[PDB]
Amino acid sequence: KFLVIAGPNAIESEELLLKVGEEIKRLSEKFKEVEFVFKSSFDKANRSSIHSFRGHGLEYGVKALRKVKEEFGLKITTDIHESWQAEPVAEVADIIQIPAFLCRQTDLLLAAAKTGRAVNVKKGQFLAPWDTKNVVEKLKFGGAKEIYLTERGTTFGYNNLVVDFRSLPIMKQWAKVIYDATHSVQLPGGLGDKSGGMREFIFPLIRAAVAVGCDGVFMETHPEPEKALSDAPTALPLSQLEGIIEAILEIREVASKYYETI
Amino acid sequence: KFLVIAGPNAIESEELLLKVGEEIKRLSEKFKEVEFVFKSSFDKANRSSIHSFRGHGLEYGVKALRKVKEEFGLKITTDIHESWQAEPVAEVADIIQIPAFLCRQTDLLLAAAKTGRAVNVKKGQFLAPWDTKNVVEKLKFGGAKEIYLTERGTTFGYNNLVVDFRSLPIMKQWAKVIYDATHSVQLPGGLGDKSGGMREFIFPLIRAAVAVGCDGVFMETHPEPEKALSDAPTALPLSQLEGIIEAILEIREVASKYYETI
Amino acid sequence: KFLVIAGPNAIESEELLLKVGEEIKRLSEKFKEVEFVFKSSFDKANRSSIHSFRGHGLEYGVKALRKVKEEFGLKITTDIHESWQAEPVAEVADIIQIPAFLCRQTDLLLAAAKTGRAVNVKKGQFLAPWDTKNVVEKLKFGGAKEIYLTERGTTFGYNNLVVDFRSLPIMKQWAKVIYDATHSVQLPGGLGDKSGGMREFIFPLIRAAVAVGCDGVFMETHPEPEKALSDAPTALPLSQLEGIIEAILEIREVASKYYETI
Amino acid sequence: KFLVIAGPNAIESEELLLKVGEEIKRLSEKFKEVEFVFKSSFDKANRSSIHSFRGHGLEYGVKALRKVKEEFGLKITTDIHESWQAEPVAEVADIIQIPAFLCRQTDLLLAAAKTGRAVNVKKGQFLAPWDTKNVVEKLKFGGAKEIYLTERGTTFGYNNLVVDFRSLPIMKQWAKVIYDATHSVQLPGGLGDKSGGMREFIFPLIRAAVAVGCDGVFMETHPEPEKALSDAPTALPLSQLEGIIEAILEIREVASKYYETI
Repeated sequence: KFLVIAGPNAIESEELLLKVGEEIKRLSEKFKEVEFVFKSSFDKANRSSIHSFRGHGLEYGVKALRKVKEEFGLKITTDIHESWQAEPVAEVADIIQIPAFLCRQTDLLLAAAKTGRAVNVKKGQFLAPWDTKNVVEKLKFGGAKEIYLTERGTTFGYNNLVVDFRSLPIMKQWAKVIYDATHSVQLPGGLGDKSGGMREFIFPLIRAAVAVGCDGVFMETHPEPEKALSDAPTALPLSQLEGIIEAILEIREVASKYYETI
Repeated sequence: KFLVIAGPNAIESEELLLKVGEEIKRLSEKFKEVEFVFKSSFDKANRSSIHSFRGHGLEYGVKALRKVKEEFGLKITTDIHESWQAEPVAEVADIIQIPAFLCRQTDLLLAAAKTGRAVNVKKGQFLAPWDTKNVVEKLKFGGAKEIYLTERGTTFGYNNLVVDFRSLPIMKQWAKVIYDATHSVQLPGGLGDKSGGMREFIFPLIRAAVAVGCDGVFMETHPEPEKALSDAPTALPLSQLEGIIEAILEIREVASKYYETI
Repeated sequence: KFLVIAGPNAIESEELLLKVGEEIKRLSEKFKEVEFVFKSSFDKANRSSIHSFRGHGLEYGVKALRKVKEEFGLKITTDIHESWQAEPVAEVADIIQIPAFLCRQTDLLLAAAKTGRAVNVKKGQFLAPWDTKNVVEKLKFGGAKEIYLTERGTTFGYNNLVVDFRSLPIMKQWAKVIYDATHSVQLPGGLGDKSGGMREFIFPLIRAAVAVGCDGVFMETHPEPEKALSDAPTALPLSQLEGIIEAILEIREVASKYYETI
Repeated sequence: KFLVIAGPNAIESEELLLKVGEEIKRLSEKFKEVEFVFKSSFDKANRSSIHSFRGHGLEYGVKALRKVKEEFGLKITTDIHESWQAEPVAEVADIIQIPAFLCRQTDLLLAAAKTGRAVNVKKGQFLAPWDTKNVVEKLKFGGAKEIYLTERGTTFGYNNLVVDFRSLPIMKQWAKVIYDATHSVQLPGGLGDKSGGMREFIFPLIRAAVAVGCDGVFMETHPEPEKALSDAPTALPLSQLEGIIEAILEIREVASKYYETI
């Protein structure tokens, strides 16, 4: 079934995770045909400014994710930044996510693929579609079986990303494909010491992703994006989450008939 | 009323135009909810090589297009390359097309608008979406009342183009928007003394366009794409047009309600 | 001898031309080992806005340029935008300049080549260095003997240009190469209905161009840059020309030894 | 005191570091006004293919490097990929190198800075010149005193990089700037399983860098580049290292009297 990865960008507090996990859970019950996964980073190890919010550490984070997984019975996914976090994080994460900038760090991929968990690699802003093939080969070598590749934009000039949708069918040749609807529209370092974004384009490109054909969508949400401690201009409101989900399912029903073979 | 602009890239002969027109006429009768416009260039004025096919002249081209209009009752569109061509072309063209490399040539835009005919400007590979606002302003200054802006890709590195679908909603603010499904996947000068392309991406990107939201699609076609005298690697088999059109209408039907208001 | 093409961007008035020509003449007398060419456009046919300054017509311009040539004995270059302008322009222009957006327009190149004059083609912002071979081929076919290709930046994301200095040795294989120091640092439609620019990068990049190896430098100048009716954010103050020319001659002198052959 | 960072791409064999360190030593004796620093990676932690050469371990590397430093009395630099490697590597490395893909990894930067050693950050292929200011701020916050920023190209379309020389004067505002002459001409994933490159542009782009103005150059060398275990198509022949160094010194001597003031 279609995959939908949602949740706040960062674990600002397990209280937030629970509030969001609540809505996701509800949606999990309304759309039984969709496989939901709660997502949230315990640490923003790559902020532009040393002064920006990062998180409360792996311990706190893993705990919060457990709470959500136990209280709502939802699958969990979070990203690791160094080889040593794979094993410990793999205790709660159903899917281990590999950060975009780190999509080529061999040891990080192997460590994630040794936990037996599923691994979702964010396609680097510097990588070409056909280049993700080796990324999958590394994971396969590392013992991974459930592998995902996530489209999240490509470097287009300075402080700007463009989504080359030709990547969806190209990467589908060797791995399940996910489209990152929130980071694809962000503007790297667009705010001096922060990365801005253009929310007005999140939904439109999501509709495009589904029409083209992907195995799932990735989208970060938050009660009040304006108050988000990370990626505020790209965080999608919780109240809009349901409507958008209904849209992708409808579009997916009509378009699936036309998706090309692998 | 969705617009479908289709036809052979160039006027290889009056015979080729009548063969493609017969099909477009069939399609116009089958899909009465779609507005069809037959397209074909009387001159490829911007070929990479001095040895490539250009055409049989304006007089011959205008005559061939009038035959199509008279015989099948179809609307006509063709592109101009120098100001003096606007008037004679207007005798038969319902829509005057302005080439991508020339989207900033003031006199050409003005001459086209002065004819009283609708004008469709191919957005230059060097132009940002917001830069098209001045393009529309020039046309209105020139007296144009019906104006279109066509997305046909942007320069991405050498010999490659990317389609930034954020441009559709942006350009929709000042004019009707068309998606050029054939040129958007072409590879500029990719074949040495000629250009290339990737036909496999044509359909999927078209699905993206209608899902995002546009007022029409531009698709070039040929009975035998392989033998086309220009843009061969991009011409769509004439028999595949029907299925494509059906798909766009189905996708547009479900996606239309999600179209964000400008 | 090294080529220095300089002058005010547009023929704002003959007073302006004469004031600039006076300094170029003085520079001509001081730097005998340099071939200076006075440049000025009789019409800005590609402005972003219908409201921007274009010029006072071809006739006024050819006369203003003839005045410069007669009063100062300087060679002349100016650009044409449509085929019919080549002949009248050739009456005074020693070098006919072909605009960047129009570098692929066969008829414009052929018309320029037909005059017997030298032809300088600005490399399109959408063109790859290797694709300029075909441009030279058209010109030669049309009878041109003295051919120049000018580097003026390539599209890099929106509203930005980057200079790929790899283009200098590549294009040198088939033509003499000129480095456009002013337009290479401009920012396409940066200030809305006008192009921006960063004058602080003009000199540094000119140094790079001569170190890599080229046959000349194209640089615009104005008595009061900020008051220029065209390309304001890029013209160099007249008083700065001397210092810059000295530097290029000195850098060239030491680097020429290392220029790669053929 | 111009800085020259040269050496083999990776620690392939002791005999390699010796044959190169020997030449680098001889050169350091010939050009006393230049500060040479021996460089070589003890591990290629981000190769495209899991089947490509990586190294012989951190131990074998730190050891082989100390051999170079003790035997030839040459400063050393190598890059780290994970936090923990900071402390151990710093016991031999005068300058800790931060990989291009990792220039945003806060903890990695903070770790190299705590060691007290000098830090050189390769600018990410996805980073804009002005984005480096936050990088320097992080390092200073971590205790770094001697900080370098290295230009190594920017993503330009797929499988290609371009060097935007405007970056040199831009990064010089907050740190010393180094120009990576070898990786800047490499073609990412250009050969599918491995990256490509165009060695013919190495020298010319080096001349540009010094003409523009930088504090040093980074050059990878090998006795027989074609036989290199990594970056074979970009490594510079060892025997050419001398001619190149002389050339940049001559160009620097003349161009330096024109460097702008930061």
